[PDB]
Amino acid sequence: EEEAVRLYIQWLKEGGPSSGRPPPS
Repeated sequence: EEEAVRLYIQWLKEGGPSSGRPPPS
């Protein structure tokens, strides 16, 4: 897929949109 998406999901799971951090893309 993408290392960034992997990070992405990782992002959303660690703190998605307005739920934590700015997105991993």
